[PDB]
Order: sequence, then C-alpha cells, then structure tokens
Amino acid sequence: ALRFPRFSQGLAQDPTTRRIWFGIATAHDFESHDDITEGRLYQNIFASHFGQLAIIFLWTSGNLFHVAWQGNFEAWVQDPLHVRPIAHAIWDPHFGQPAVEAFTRGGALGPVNIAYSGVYQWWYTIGLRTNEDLYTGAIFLLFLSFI
Amino acid sequence: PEVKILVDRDPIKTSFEQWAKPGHFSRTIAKGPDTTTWIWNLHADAHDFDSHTSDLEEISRKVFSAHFGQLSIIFLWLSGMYFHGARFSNYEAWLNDPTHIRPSAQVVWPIVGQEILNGDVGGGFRGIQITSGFFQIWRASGITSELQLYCTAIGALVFAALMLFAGWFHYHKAAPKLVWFQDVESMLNHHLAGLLGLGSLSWAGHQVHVSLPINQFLNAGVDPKEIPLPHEFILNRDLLAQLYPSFAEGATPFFTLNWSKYADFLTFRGGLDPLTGGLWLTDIAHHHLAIAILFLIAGHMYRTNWGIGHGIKDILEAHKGPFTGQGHKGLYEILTTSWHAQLSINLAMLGSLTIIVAHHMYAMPPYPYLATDYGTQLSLFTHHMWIGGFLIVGAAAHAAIFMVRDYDPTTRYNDLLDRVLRHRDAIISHLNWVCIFLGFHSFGLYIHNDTMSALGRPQDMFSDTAIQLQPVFAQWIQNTHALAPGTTAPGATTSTSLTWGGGDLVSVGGKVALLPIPLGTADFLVHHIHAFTIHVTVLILLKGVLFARSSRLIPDKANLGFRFPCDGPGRGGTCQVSAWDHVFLGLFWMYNAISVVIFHFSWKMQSDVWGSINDQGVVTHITGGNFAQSSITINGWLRDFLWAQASQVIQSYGSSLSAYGLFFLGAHFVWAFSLMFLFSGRGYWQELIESIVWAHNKLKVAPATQPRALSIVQGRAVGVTHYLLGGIATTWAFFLARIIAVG
Amino acid sequence: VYFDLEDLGNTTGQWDLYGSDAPSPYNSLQSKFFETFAAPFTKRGLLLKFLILGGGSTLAYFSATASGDILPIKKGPQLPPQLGPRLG
Amino acid sequence: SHSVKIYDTCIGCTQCVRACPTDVLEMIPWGGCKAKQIASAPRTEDCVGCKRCESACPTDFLSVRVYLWHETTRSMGLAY
Amino acid sequence: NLPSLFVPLVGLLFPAVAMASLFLHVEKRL
Amino acid sequence: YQVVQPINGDPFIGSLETPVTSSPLVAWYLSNLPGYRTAVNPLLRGIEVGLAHGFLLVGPFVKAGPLRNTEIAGQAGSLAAGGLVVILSICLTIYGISSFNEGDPSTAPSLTLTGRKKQPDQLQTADGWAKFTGGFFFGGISGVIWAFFLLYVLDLP
Amino acid sequence: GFTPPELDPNTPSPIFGGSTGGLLRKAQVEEFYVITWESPKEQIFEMPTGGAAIMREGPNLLKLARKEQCLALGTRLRSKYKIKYQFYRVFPSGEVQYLHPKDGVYPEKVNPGRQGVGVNFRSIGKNVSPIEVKFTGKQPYDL
Ligand code: CLA
Ligand code: CLA
Ligand code: CLA
Ligand code: CLA
Ligand code: CLA
Ligand code: CLA
Ligand code: CLA
Ligand SMILES: CC1=C(C/C=C(\C)CCC[C@H](C)CCC[C@H](C)CCCC(C)C)C(=O)c2ccccc2C1=O
Ligand code: SF4
Ligand code: SF4
Repeated sequence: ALRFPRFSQGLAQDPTTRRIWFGIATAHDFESHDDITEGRLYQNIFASHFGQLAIIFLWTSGNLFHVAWQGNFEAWVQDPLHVRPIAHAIWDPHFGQPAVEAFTRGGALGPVNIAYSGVYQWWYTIGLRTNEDLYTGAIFLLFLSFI
Repeated sequence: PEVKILVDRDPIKTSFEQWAKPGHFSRTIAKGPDTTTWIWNLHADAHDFDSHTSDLEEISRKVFSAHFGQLSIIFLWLSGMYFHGARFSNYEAWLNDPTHIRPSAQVVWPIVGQEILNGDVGGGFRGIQITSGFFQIWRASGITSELQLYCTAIGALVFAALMLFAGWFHYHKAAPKLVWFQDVESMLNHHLAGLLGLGSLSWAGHQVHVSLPINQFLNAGVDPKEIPLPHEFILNRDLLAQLYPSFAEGATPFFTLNWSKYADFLTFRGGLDPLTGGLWLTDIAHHHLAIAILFLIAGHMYRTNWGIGHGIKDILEAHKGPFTGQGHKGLYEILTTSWHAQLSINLAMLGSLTIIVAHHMYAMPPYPYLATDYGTQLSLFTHHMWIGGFLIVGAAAHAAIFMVRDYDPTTRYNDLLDRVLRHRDAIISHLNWVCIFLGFHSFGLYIHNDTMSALGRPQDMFSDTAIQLQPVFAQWIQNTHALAPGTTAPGATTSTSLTWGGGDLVSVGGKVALLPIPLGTADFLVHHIHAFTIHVTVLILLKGVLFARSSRLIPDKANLGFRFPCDGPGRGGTCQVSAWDHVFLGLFWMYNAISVVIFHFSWKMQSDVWGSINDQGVVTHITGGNFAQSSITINGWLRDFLWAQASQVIQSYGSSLSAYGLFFLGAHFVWAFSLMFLFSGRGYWQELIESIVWAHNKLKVAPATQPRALSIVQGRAVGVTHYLLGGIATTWAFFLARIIAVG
Repeated sequence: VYFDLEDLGNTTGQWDLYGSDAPSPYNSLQSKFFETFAAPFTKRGLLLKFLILGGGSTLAYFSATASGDILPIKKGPQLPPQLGPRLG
Repeated sequence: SHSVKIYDTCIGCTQCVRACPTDVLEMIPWGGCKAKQIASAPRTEDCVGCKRCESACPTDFLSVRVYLWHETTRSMGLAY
Repeated sequence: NLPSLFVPLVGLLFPAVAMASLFLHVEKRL
Repeated sequence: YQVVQPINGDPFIGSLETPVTSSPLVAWYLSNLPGYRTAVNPLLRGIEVGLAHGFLLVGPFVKAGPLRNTEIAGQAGSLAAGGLVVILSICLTIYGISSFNEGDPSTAPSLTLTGRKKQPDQLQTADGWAKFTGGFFFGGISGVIWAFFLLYVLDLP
Repeated sequence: GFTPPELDPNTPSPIFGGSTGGLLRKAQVEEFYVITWESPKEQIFEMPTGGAAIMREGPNLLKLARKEQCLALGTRLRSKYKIKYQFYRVFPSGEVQYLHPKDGVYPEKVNPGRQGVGVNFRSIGKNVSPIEVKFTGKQPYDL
C-alpha cells in the first residue's frame, strides 16, 4: 500500500507517472486488488450496485428539477405540437449579445437549450401536468437516491 | 592521381539462369520460401544493394546501370507523351484557339460506356482534358504539326533504347572501376559545364532560332500551317531579320563586343507578355544564355589532371573554427565512400528545388497560355509540391541509413558530425519546444477565431477587421520588389513578377492571368501554420536520424538495424524506435504539411487572382474574395472551401468528369482501408489465419508456403502507403474536377 | 578528482551552478517591512485555506453582482424572440 | 520487477544469456539435458522485459518466459 | 441570480479544490 | 582553441559549458536573481519574484481581455492578473505541501562548482518554500496593485 | 571460490569532450554505474551515450547512468576490441556492488558455483489455469 493506489502495491511502488494512470484505470477491477477474497468481492459489488442506483435516481431527479424550474412543461401541455420543450437555462459568460439573442427560444426569458430526450412527452403521457408534479417527483427521487 | 577512364571487361555474364532463381541476390532468400513472408522480403530487399554485398565497386556498377534503366524508362515515358500528342490529340486545334480549346491527349475506347469520359474538349474532339501542360511546352518550343511530335516520340524511343543498352553495357561488358566513380572533381566539372552549361547553351540556341520566330508568327495570328518551317529560319536569314533585325549581322557583335545590338531578341523587360500570359521569350532565351555562361565557368573549379583547379579535400579541411573544432575534415572521405550520404544530400536538395520550381512556375508563368489554363497550373503546382515533400522525406531516410550502416568514428571520422551527436538531446528538445510554441501560436489562433465567431463576438477574433496580425515583413518585401525596376534594377522594364508590382493586371482571353496578390491576417495565419508543420516534420525526421545509433532507452539501437519493428514490450514499451518508423511517421506529417500548403494555394488563387475580367476592367474572382473573412476559421475552411468546392466532384456523374467522381470515393476507400493496418497488429491476424489454415487443411487444400500475416514493419509500410495514396488521390480528384469545371 | 567514492555530490555533479551565497543585498527596514506584513501569509496551510476561500468568495462576489453593461448574459435578450421552424 | 522463469524443456544452448542486454540470465550445471546445463534468472531486478531472450529460444514451446510484472526504475529503462 | 453563483462554484471553485486535493492525495507518502 | 567544454570539467555529466551556460555575464546575472540568492530569507526573494510577475501580468490581461475596448472597466482587468496570482499562489502552495515535509532538510545541493562544501538553499525546505509562497503572494498582489496604480502618460495604457 | 575486484577510484577515464547523454539527478539521489576495462593502447570507441571517445592506454574507468549502457559497451569492448571488462553499481552512500561478470566467468559459460533461481521443472504448457490460483497471491508460473 503506502500510497495511491492503496489497493495495488506494485502500482504504488512505481516511480513514474504510470502509477497514477493505472491507479485510476484499475479502481473497479476488484479481483486484481491486493488481499481480495470472495466475500470482499461480492460485497464491494453489492455496494457499487447501490451507488449506481443512487446515481440514477439523482440524475433523474435533476432532470425533473430543471424542467420544472427553467422549462416549458406547463406551457408545453397546452400546445404539444407548437411549443419547443426546454432542457435547462444557459448561463455562459463567454456569450456575446447575439449569442444570447439567438439562443433565447421556446418562450423563455434567457438563453435555453431545446430538450431532445422526450421527457416532456413521456411525463405528459403518464399524468404529470404541472411543474409542481415535477418538483414532487424530483424530491422523491432525491430521497430515493439518499436511501 | 591522374583522372582517366577505367573499366573492367565482362565482370558478370549475360544469362537467364539467375532470372529463373528468385532471390538470387540474397543468400537467405535464395533458398526459396518456407513461409509467405519470403515473397515480401524479395521485393523489400530488391534494391538494397549495399545489403547484398559489401564491395563498393559492385554496388557502384549496379547503381550506374539502375540509373541507365531509369533514364530509359523516362525516355519511354516522354516518347509516349509526344506520340499521344501526335496521334490521339487536338493540339492543332488548340494551336488556333488556345483560349477556348481544352487541351486533350487521351481518347478512351468504347467498351463499357466509358466513352462518356471522351468529353467535348473543343476543336471537334472528344477526349480527356490534360493538365500536364505539354501543349504549352510544345507551343513555346515552336512545334506546330503532328509530324514534329511524331519525330520527337521516335527520337525519345531511340534514346530509351540507347539508355537501356548503355545500362546493360556498363554492367555486363565494360563496367567502370571504383576510382572512376570516385573522381568527384572531374564529375562535378562535367556536370556543371558539360551537362548544365552546354545544355543551357543548346536550349538558348534553339530558342533564338526556332522558339522566338515561330512564336512571333503565332502571336501575330499567322496560321500555323502558313508559318515557315523552323529550318527555313536557319537557311534564309532574311526571314530571321524580318522578325529580329540583329540576325542580319552574323555573330559579329558577339566577337567585337557590341552586344548592345542584341537587345532586340535578348531583352530584360520582365513581367508577362500580355498576348500569351507567359514570360517574354526573348527574356527566357537571354536567361538560358546567361545560365549557360555561368555554368560553363563554374565547371572549372575542381582540379583534374592539369594542376590548376581546386581539390575539395583541401577546401573542406580548411573550414574549421573555434565552435566546431576541426570541422569538415573527414567529410571528403565520408562522401566518397557512402552512397546513402550522397543520396540524402541530393534528395533533400532536389526536393527543395522541386518546391522552388512549384512556386516559380505559378508566380512567373514560363509558357504561353499557361497562366490561364487553371487546371494545368493547379496540377503542376500540386504535383511538384508532392514530389518535393516525398524527396525530402527520402533524404531523411537515407541520412538515417548512413548513420546506421556507413558511420564509424574509428575509420572515417568527422568532427562536425560527432559534435552534433554529442548534443542531439539539446537539439531535439529545442526543436520540440519550437514545435509546441508554433502549434499554439498558429492553430490556437484558429481555435480562438472559431470560438469567437460561434459566440457572436466577431470583433474578438483575429481578422483584418478586428485584432489584425498583418504580415508587415512580406508586404514590405513585395513592395520593395515592385519598386525595383528603374531603381535597384534599371535594366528591368517591369516587375520581376506580377504579384509584386502594383497594378499591371495581365488577362488573356477574358480570364485573368496575374495581378498583385493581397497579403493579410489570413496569409499570416496560414504561413505560420506552414512553418509549424514543416518544423514538426523536421523534428520527427531529424530526431530519427540523430538517435539512430543509441539512446538512453536503447544504447545499442544500431545493432538492431535501420529497419526493425521494436525491441520488446519492456522498458515500458519500445515500439517504433527504429529510424525507419521515424521516416514512417514523417511521411504522415509531410502529408499533413503539403496538404495544407496546396489547399492554401487553391483557395488563394480561386479567391484573389483567378476569375473573369470585364471589357471595362471589372474582375470577378472564382470565389468572391472570400479568403480574408472565411479562411481565418476552421469552420470556414470546412464550409467555404471543402463543402462548397467539392460540389463539382460530387456532381460529376453522367459527364466526362465522372471518373474523378469515382476516384474521389475510391481514394476515400483506400485511405480508410489503411486504418485497418495502422490501428492493428499482426498477432491477431496470425491467430485468424491459424483457423483459416485449419479450414484449408480440412479439405486437403492448404499451401506448402505457410501463410503468415504481414510483418510489423510491413504492416506500417502498407498502412502509410495506403494512407498516402488515399489522401493524395482524393485531393487529386477533388482539385481536378473543381478546376476543370469552374476553370 | 572527478571520481571519489567519498563525496558523491562532487562525483555526480550535485553542485550549485548559479548560487551566489553572498549576503543579502536587501537593506534592513525594507525587509522587516515585508517580514511583518507578509508574515501571516507564510503558513502554507493557512495560506492555502485563505487563497481557496478568499479567492472563491471574491469570485462569488464579482459573479453574483455582475452587470448587464459588462456581461451580455446578464443583460439578457433585448430583441423580440424569433420563431422556430414550426414551433415557438 | 519483471518475473523470469526457466522450464525444464531447456536444451542448454545458452542463447537466452547471450541475447540478454542487462545480464539477467545465467547458465548453471544440470543433469536433465545433453549439454549438462540449464538457464536461471537470478538477477530479474535488472530485467527490462525486452523479451530478446524469448526471440532466441529454439524450444517449442519456449523455455524462457518473461512475465511482465511490477514496473521499477530499472525495469522501465530510465536513465533519469 | 442563482446561476451567477453556482456556475462559477462548479466550473471554477469546485475543479480548483478537487484538482488540488487530488494532487495532494496522489503525491502523498507514508 | 575551443569554446565548448564539458560541464565543470567532467565529460560524463549530461551537460556542456557554452557562452549561454558558462559566461561571466550569464553567471553573474543568474547569481543575482532572487531565486538564486541561496543565503537570503525566502520571504524576501518571494517578494521580489511576486512584485516582478504581478507587475508584468497586468499588461496582457488589460490590453487583450474582453473588456479591453470598453474603457469604462478595462483598466480593472488587473483583477484577472490578481486572480492568476491567487491561482499561482495556490499552485506554489500545493507544490511545497507535496515536495517538502515539515522535518525534512533541504534538497538543494550542499556543494559549490569548485568542490567546497556549502550551506544548502533553504528554499527547498518546507518552511522556506512557505515563506516564498507568502512572499510571492504579497509581492504578487502588490505588483498588480502598483501596476494598475499607473495608467497615464504611456503610449500603450 | 572467486573474489570480486574492488572499485579503485582515481582510475583514468577515456578522453571525451562531453555530451548531453551523461549522468543526471538519478546519479545524485538514486544510483549510477561504473564500467572498468584494461585495453592495450589508445583507441577510439563509440560511446553508448553520445559520439566517440579516446580509450586511454591502461586501466580505464567510465561512469554511466544505466546498467544496460555498461553491458552494451562491454560487449562491444569484447567484440571489436579484445578487452575484458567489469562493471559495478554505486549508491549515493558510496557503497559499491559488483555485478558482471558475477562469477568472474562470463554468464554464457557454465560455471559449477551457480545455483538455480526461478527454474520450473515441467513443460511450459503444464502450468495451471488461473482459476486455481484465484484469491491467492500466487501465479501459475511462480510454482
Ligand atoms: C475502409 C476500411 C476497411 C476495409 C475496407 C476493411 C475490410 C475488411 N476488414 Mg477491417 N478494419 C478497419 C477498416 C477496414 N476494414 C479498421 C479501421 C479496423 C480497426 C483496426 C478494422 C479491423 C478489422 C478486424 C479485426 C477484422 C477486419 C476484417 C476485415 C475483412 C472482412 C471480410 C470481408 O468483409 O470481406 C471483404 C471486404 C472487403 C471490403 C475487401 C475489399 C477489397 C477487394 C478484395 C478489392 C478487390 C481487389 C481488386 C482486384 C483491386 C486491385 C488492387 C490492385 C492494386 C492489385 C475485410 C477485407 C476481419 C477479417 O479479417 O475478416 C476475415 C477482421 O477480423 N477489420
Ligand atoms: C445529477 C443531477 C444534476 C445535474 C446533471 C445538474 C446539472 C446542472 N445544474 Mg443542478 N441541481 C441538482 C441536480 C443536477 N444538476 C439538484 C438535485 C439540485 C437541488 C434541487 C440542483 C440545483 C441546481 C441549482 C440551483 C442550479 C443548478 C444548476 C445546474 C447547471 C449548472 C451546473 C451546476 O451549477 O452544477 C450543479 C449545482 C448544484 C448545487 C447541484 C449539486 C447538488 C445536488 C444535490 C447533487 C449532489 C452533488 C454531490 C456533492 C456530488 C454528486 C456526485 C456526482 C453524481 C456528480 C447544470 C446543467 C445551475 C443552473 O441553473 O445553471 C444555469 C443552478 O443555478 N442546479
Ligand atoms: C467552466 C467554468 C468557467 C467559468 C465560470 C468561466 C468564466 C469566465 N471566463 Mg473562462 N474558461 C474556462 C472555464 C470557465 N470560465 C475553461 C475551461 C477555459 C479553457 C478553454 C476558459 C478559458 C478562458 C479564457 C481565455 C478567458 C476566459 C474568460 C472568462 C471570464 C469572461 C467573462 C468576463 O468578462 O468576466 C469578467 C472579466 C474579468 C477580467 C474579471 C475577472 C474575475 C475575477 C478577477 C475572478 C477572481 C478569481 C478569484 C480571486 C480566484 C479564482 C480561482 C479560485 C476559485 C481558486 C469569466 C468570468 C476571459 C477572462 O478571464 O478575461 C480576462 C478570458 O480571457 N476563460
Ligand atoms: C454493467 C456493465 C459492466 C460492468 C459491471 C463492467 C465491469 C468491469 N469491466 Mg467492463 N465493459 C462493459 C461493461 C461493464 N463492465 C462494456 C459495455 C464494455 C464495452 C465498452 C466494457 C469493456 C471492458 C474492457 C475492455 C475492460 C473492462 C474491464 C472491467 C473490469 C474492471 C473495470 C475497471 O476497473 O476499469 C475502470 C474503467 C474506467 C476508469 C473508465 C475510464 C474510461 C472511460 C470509458 C472514459 C470516459 C469517456 C470520456 C472521457 C467521457 C466523455 C467525454 C466528455 C468530453 C463528454 C470490471 C469488473 C477491464 C478488465 O478488468 O478486464 C479484465 C477491461 O479491460 N470492460
Ligand atoms: C559533358 C560530359 C557528361 C555529360 C553530358 C553527362 C551526363 C549525365 N551523366 Mg555523367 N559523368 C561524367 C560526364 C558527363 N555526364 C564524368 C566525366 C563522370 C565521372 C567519370 C560522370 C559520372 C556520372 C555518374 C556516376 C552518373 C552520371 C550520370 C549522368 C546523367 C545524369 C541524369 C541526367 O541528368 O539526365 C539527363 C539526360 C540527358 C542530358 C540526356 C543526354 C545523355 C547523353 C546522350 C549522354 C552523353 C554524355 C556522355 C558522358 C558521353 C559519353 C557517351 C558516349 C561514349 C556514347 C546524365 C545524362 C548518372 C547516370 O548514370 O545517369 C544514367 C550517374 O549515375 N555521370
Ligand atoms: C532517388 C530516390 C531514392 C532511391 C534511389 C532510393 C533507394 C532505396 N531506398 Mg528509399 N526513399 C526515397 C527515395 C529513394 N530511395 C523517398 C523519396 C522516400 C520517402 C518515401 C524513401 C523512403 C525509404 C524507406 C522507408 C526505405 C527506403 C529504402 C531504400 C533502399 C531499398 C529500396 C527497395 O528495394 O524498396 C523496394 C520497393 C518496393 C517494395 C515498391 C513499394 C511500392 C510503393 C511503395 C507503392 C507503389 C505506389 C505507386 C507509386 C502508385 C500506385 C500504383 C499501384 C496502384 C500499382 C534503396 C537503396 C528501404 C531500405 O531498406 O533502406 C536501405 C527503406 O526501408 N526508402
Ligand atoms: C487532430 C489530431 C492531432 C492533434 C491535435 C495533434 C497534436 C500534436 N501533435 Mg500529432 N499526430 C497525429 C495527430 C494529431 N496531433 C497523428 C494521427 C499522428 C500519426 C502520424 C501524429 C504524430 C505526431 C508526431 C510524431 C508528433 C506529433 C506532435 C504533436 C504536437 C505538436 C506540438 C504542438 O503543436 O503544440 C500545440 C498543441 C496543439 C496544436 C493541440 C491543440 C491545442 C489547443 C489549440 C489549445 C487548447 C488548450 C486548452 C486551454 C485546453 C484546456 C481545457 C481543459 C478544460 C481540459 C501536438 C500537440 C509532435 C510533438 O510531440 O510535439 C513536438 C510529434 O513529435 N504528432
Ligand atoms: C489485414 C492485416 C493483415 C493481413 C493482411 C494480409 C495477409 C495481406 C495479404 C492479402 C493478399 C490478398 C494475399 C496475397 C494473395 C496472392 C496474391 C495470391 C492470390 C491469387 C490471385 C487472386 C492473385 C496483416 O498481416 C497485418 C499485419 C500488421 C498490422 C496490421 C495487419 C492487418 O491489418
Ligand atoms: S526480457 Fe530481456 S532483460 Fe529480461 S531476461 Fe529476457 S533478455 Fe534479459
Ligand atoms: S534459449 Fe531456451 S533452450 Fe536455449 S538455453 Fe535459453 S532456455 Fe534453454
């Protein structure tokens, strides 16, 4: 052990920059780490699965939050075929004035990106109607990522 | 010590016995193939003479006969060219209307519908438009009828026969001796005065007797059939005096030193002749006369057998200073022992000369009606650029070969080379830093401009309208060139070229020939890109040369040879450490440099020069002067150059240019085909061939010559060969289609 | 000598090529000025916290209190919104 | 450092020791083959992993085996 | 107003702290 | 007579002596730069290096930045230079944290080009580098302030 | 029984002007190597680091940065010229470690005082499958 990576002595005893790269590229290869057993193998896999589920819930939670905050969902329900759905808002200090002008679309106050994932149609078809519904789903998934 | 003719008689017998034995030259290859790799080695070591034997005399005689064979093939090629100009061409029709007729010298047979490629070229002719420029050359020389081209083709065939016979003669019969080859002083004397001097004098003699008068009659509008034959200007001098009066004297001012009379046909007016668009033929003849005199004088520097003259050994040894030690002492022994050293020097110089030719022929059109044949000019420029780049990469390769095989400080030492080797590290590190600095401060500017134009900030770009980076030095130089005639060049009537002198726009047949070339921020950025790419190519090749023998990673690299794959996966990995792989990568980088160079040329000429001129003097260029604003951006190069000008090649189907549309995609195909070799390694392919061999052996149909995947070096060679072929042929099809359609 | 198993600093070139080793050219008073006013910045851990937090709060101040006259992103669009290819 | 192993299929031609560029291989007496000698790798701390020894083994399959392991300053071929 | 606080906090301050802290841990010795 | 000689007379040390490397003008000038004053408190050497670099950095940021032509706020572009000094003072700080430990001695050479023993430069010590970072920061922000303090009667302001 | 020669400092070094391929800080803080040979006369020999040097007549000492540089130079000293050579390792403490020729006999020549290291007594294809050494610190070839 003694230094990064703590799971590989041969990488830690590398005097070159190769120590860092191989320490990153082999972090999830549990079977190659020092002093690994069948128990520790399945257990690290189990916890990694939970961490992944937490990642997925947090990711979907964030998507709901921006659609409900900077999006068009309430306005898009009224005109499903004439409203460009909004992904989120753009805040880039490198924008020139025309960049702010050309990117302001979908019926928003600032520059926005037009969402192309289809979550607007998905959420309208399953019963979500107001931004309040999207806020509720985001809190639930933020809480699910927590558990 | 006395230069003289030295040959041996019948050193090698003429027989077909060694024809029937493949790989006879090599001792390991002559046993026949055990595996298929043999078949490749036979071609890879076919011309490696210094690896077949160690006797310098055998090597020199083989090289001499190979030169004769090359000259035979070049003469056969020229015979074919002149014969096609005589038999399957419309040269007589192009001679009457050079501004409307398209030059063509190839007609295809009608078999599978390919007769569509026989397009309407004018003059009642269906064929393939040629861009080699042989029509302009044959007009400048004074050729009019197909009979003269026939006779030139027959003479070239006879000369090819002579060269082939001489190649057989100086290897199988009277084969020269080593000291004969090593008489460098005599050889340089005969090449400066005998070859170049007398050659320039002979061509000046032709130009003052055939080119000038026949071209005067062609400029005057006289019908070529009604033009007197050239030899009629050698009999009745009244004909020569009616065009150039000084010929009425008869070599008397030449001997009496009244040369001021010959200013009628030996002039220094410069610029272009406004009727043809080429340089004044009188100026070209005067030039060849001056070149002849200069070379005839220069061919007397080196001593031979009459005491007077120089010995190159003394001149070398005398040039040593306090920084370089006893420099140059030993170089005369190196350059008289190693063929590869001479080959490196001559490849470097000939390639750079080809590049200089490419520049000088576009900026000073030498042949009549060449400047307006946009296809011919673009093709000549690009072709010469590629020739030069390849030859310089070969110079690098052979320098490395000399380092590996002919370098030995215990026998033929040189202080300069040893000092270079003793700080190769500093040299390479500094070139590396220069390359990084140039990469940031040229391409990084393009990325800056792209990111500013995409963010709606056109004033924060580097442009002629915003943050300007004017090439002040080149502008001042071309201005000084413009003002030189009449000041720092009183004999000159006009500017050296038209790209210098302000005004003086020459146009021929409704199309422009040449005009002053603007230089702005775009030119600055592109020139720095060129410098950067040249520097990186030089870095790769020179680093391969200097580290060919030893390095901190492999201190015995010279024992591994010049061409070896690696030295194992150890030391972290030793792939592509040989100098051969350095040439292999320098090939890609030379391609990457030359491509940007020729694209710069194409866009600049189509934007700021080439175009159509009005009756009142309104010039509209092929592209609407879009070079200043569009070429300062990578997206501009993608859109306003590639996407816009590839239309002709992607629309050529159903016309005579459809062959270019086919070659476009075929070259795309072979370029992507190379990526299979460049991205993979031979172990996987051998493991695949194993199962394939199982399948063959199951049905009693496996070959004795055991199949083997290509070698690592061969993998890289095939990869780079196909990569280069694909890229260059793609650009070739694109350029030719574009310039023949919009030209 | 150049190879001496005793002192390997001289054998392997562990020298100070451009070190002066001369006394200070910085006069007094001036040095005490900088040694008392640049004193709290010479604790590398404290300087690290001070730089990160101070620099981050400085960045947060000038970003939260930005101006439309300086940044086009805060000025927002001044023109009426455009019309999409089919939609709003 | 890299691991190097010698298998008893060795015929004792001393070719792996001649090709080794860092003096890792040795020829010790043995009774298994005709040349009365087998190879050994007592100095793998200097082994660089070039596998120049495997390229010279006439045994099928190889009798020298270089298993690239933990990299060190010596195994990476660093002069710095 | 919130983007004017969180966009620099994740594109400037967060990578600064993250890269510096990872540098100290990677280069640390025991 | 020759100009290039081995480094301190030893040909097997990877370097050479040239007018760029070993010359009285170069040797004196480098020996008088604050980074090579191996007997001076690193806080003061940091002050000088910080003052010089903080003063230099203001020019490019002000004349090339985005607000360069908006003269209402372009002169305040020294903040960018000051921010880089902050960032660089972090780079300097985090460098010493990893390079030198608290109880570690100096890693600088303890010899002289002539062989005599020498006291190692305290810059390659944890506390010495900490003083240099603190000095570079103090001189750095002072260099940026002093550079922005001047603005007028210059051909490129 | 063999006794390795101790490294004698103040031994002459070949004539060389200096090159950039010499020692670095690795020699100062990590390690470096030293090769010694006898030689009959003053000759020129190619350096494994740079250009050419003049091999002094009589005892010669040459300090290099890597071990492979020493053996490569020694092999050429044994091939082109006919010169015996030894080389050692030098730690920054001043300690010297004799390396090659270890037994005083060249390693390609069998010597009775040598012990087996890493010699597996089976066909190379008789190694075990990796699953049989899983969760252990073993390899199928260490055995
Ligand atoms: C345009 C690029 C290109 C092309 C054409 C190919 C083509 C091929 N790849 Mg390949 N590959 C590529 C890129 C490419 N690859 C890249 C970038 C990679 C990543 C490294 C790979 C990695 C890869 C792997 C790992 C494998 C292949 C395999 C194959 C072969 C599949 C068999 C087949 O489809 O029948 C033939 C298809 C063709 C396109 C052949 C076209 C050429 C014909 C024969 C021209 C006819 C000759 C004609 C007379 C012209 C005259 C030439 C004259 C000079 C003599 C095939 C020849 C597989 C294989 O080997 O198959 C067994 C294999 O396992 N490829
Ligand atoms: C994975 C989900 C996710 C994703 C991809 C994004 C992405 C984005 N967010 Mg956002 N955010 C999220 C979740 C997410 N957010 C959640 C759950 C909240 C609380 C309801 C917020 C609250 C929020 C605000 C107030 C703002 C943004 C803004 C932004 C944009 C600018 C970047 C930024 O400021 O970073 C994100 C900043 C945060 C404070 C979110 C991090 C906090 C949550 C709990 C995530 C946990 C982070 C944790 C420490 C590390 C996560 C591990 C790994 C998965 C990254 C950007 C497109 C800004 C914007 O609109 O740009 C114009 C902005 O103003 N976000
Ligand atoms: C992803 C996050 C991010 C963010 C939020 C910014 C934000 C900004 N960038 Mg930047 N940039 C980024 C990523 C980012 N960038 C990346 C990844 C690159 C590499 C391609 C660049 C390359 C880049 C360049 C080349 C430039 C910018 C510039 C700017 C500024 C232009 C707007 C302006 O005029 O403000 C105000 C302008 C000022 C000069 C005021 C400066 C703001 C104060 C001084 C900040 C104080 C810093 C603080 C003390 C310490 C910060 C570090 C700390 C967290 C450790 C702006 C504040 C421009 C600039 O900085 O102007 C000189 C510019 O030149 N950026
Ligand atoms: C649920 C799916 C799954 C799971 C659990 C695993 C699990 C595992 N894989 Mg695997 N793999 C998968 C799918 C999966 N894989 C897929 C779909 C592919 C095809 C791409 C591969 C191809 C693959 C290979 C070739 C290898 C593994 C290996 C491994 C093992 C070690 C991984 C590791 O620690 O390296 C760490 C991984 C990383 C550090 C990721 C870094 C590289 C990513 C791709 C870069 C990110 C892209 C880019 C920078 C981001 C976007 C750009 C930005 C500008 C937007 C591990 C047990 C390795 C192994 O141990 O072999 C025995 C091995 O070599 N996998
Ligand atoms: C005035 C004398 C003279 C002339 C004209 C030439 C001309 C030529 N030499 Mg040459 N040479 C000479 C003297 C001369 N040499 C002397 C004194 C020596 C040293 C003894 C050499 C040694 C030498 C070598 C080693 C080589 C040449 C080569 C060449 C050819 C270079 C390729 C080229 O330029 O293509 C241009 C083509 C032409 C100009 C066509 C004209 C060719 C005419 C017909 C040849 C007539 C010149 C010839 C020496 C006369 C004797 C032949 C006679 C007995 C029948 C070229 C034709 C290279 C070669 O062999 O190429 C095959 C080469 O390898 N020469
Ligand atoms: C006057 C110029 C000249 C001369 C005399 C030589 C001579 C020699 N070269 Mg060299 N070289 C040159 C220029 C020259 N080169 C240039 C310009 C380059 C840069 C590309 C190189 C790069 C180079 C390398 C990397 C190597 C050599 C090698 C050699 C030696 C062996 C040649 C051989 O047998 O290969 C055999 C020839 C072939 C197998 C033909 C290959 C097919 C080509 C590459 C593709 C054909 C494409 C064609 C142009 C168009 C497509 C048509 C197709 C569709 C039918 C030999 C003494 C080799 C050597 O061993 O050095 C001692 C070596 O590896 N050369
Ligand atoms: C598009 C692909 C690509 C790119 C970008 C490069 C780039 C480079 N090559 Mg390379 N090369 C390529 C393809 C490419 N190559 C291929 C296919 C081959 C195989 C033949 C090679 C073979 C090759 C060789 C043999 C060598 C190089 C070398 C170099 C470097 C030259 C030094 C330089 O220009 O510095 C400038 C850097 C650039 C031009 C890259 C773009 C930099 C941008 C504009 C700056 C952006 C910075 C920004 C702030 C990033 C921060 C963002 C942050 C948030 C992450 C350079 C970085 C040479 C070298 O090592 O350098 C001396 C060299 O020896 N190349
Ligand atoms: C595809 C590929 C191969 C396989 C390529 C091979 C085997 C080329 C040989 C194919 C030709 C077609 C075999 C020659 C066939 C004979 C001409 C006989 C044919 C009979 C008549 C049709 C003429 C490698 O060997 C290789 C090696 C190293 C890196 C990458 C690669 C790589 O990518
Ligand atoms: S891999 Fe190379 S260094 Fe290692 S034992 Fe084999 S030959 Fe010697
Ligand atoms: S190369 Fe193979 S067969 Fe020869 S001695 Fe070495 S291990 Fe034995």
